[PDB]
Amino acid sequence: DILFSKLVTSGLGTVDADYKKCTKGLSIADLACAQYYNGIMVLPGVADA
Amino acid sequence: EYLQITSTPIVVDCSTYVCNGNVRCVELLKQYTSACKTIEDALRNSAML
Amino acid sequence: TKYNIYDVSGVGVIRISNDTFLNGITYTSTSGNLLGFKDVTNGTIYSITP
Amino acid sequence: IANIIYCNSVINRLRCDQLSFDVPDGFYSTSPIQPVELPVSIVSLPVYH
Ligand SMILES: *[C@@H]1O[C@H](CO)[C@@H](O)[C@H](O)[C@H]1NC(C)=O
Ligand SMILES: *[C@@H]1O[C@H](CO)[C@@H](O)[C@H](O)[C@H]1NC(C)=O
Repeated sequence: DILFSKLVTSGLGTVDADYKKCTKGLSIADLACAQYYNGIMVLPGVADA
Repeated sequence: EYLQITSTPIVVDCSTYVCNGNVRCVELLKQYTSACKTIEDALRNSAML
Repeated sequence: TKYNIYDVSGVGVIRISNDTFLNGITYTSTSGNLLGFKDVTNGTIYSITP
Repeated sequence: IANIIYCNSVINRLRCDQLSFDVPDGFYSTSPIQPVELPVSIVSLPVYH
């Protein structure tokens, strides 16, 4: 957890999007949902925690 | 010692990225028969492997 | 629906957000596509989805 | 002409888009068809006109 928090959080990096929330429109799309509208789909990490 | 073992796989839908969902655009895209198929196959196979 | 919102043309779906942004009237993503807009007469903010 | 397939079903449309009679196992991207009765929505600021 130190090596996963002490280093810069990848909020602007490759984080998969909650596709179930991106099409609801209940809030303006974040960086993850905005990329989904352009066909870019970041798949879930194979290294499951 | 630190060794990288994985990289977040990314897949892109060729039709949505270039045509932005425009119906007339996707008909023109079909002329580039090998363009979308080559890009999508390269990304999908790397993610599966 | 086809929309022309504040000199921006596109096709999408418009809904009502519980976002309360205070600045501006149009919100765009990095690609330039319109993500939402604000009605000046009432202050409600709407979202846009393909 | 030796054999043909009609691009009518879900699996056949994927084959026609992939330009192959055999589809390797995996995950394939796709997009639903767009409606045609699209209304017009206009928003514009009131100014000296
Ligand atoms: C907006 O609505 C969403 C979904 O109900 C909720 O998760 C979020 O906390 C709400 N935020 C505000 C500002 O009410
Ligand atoms: C105006 O804003 C109020 C805020 O409570 C909301 O109830 C109402 O439906 C909005 N109406 C329009 C036409 O924007």
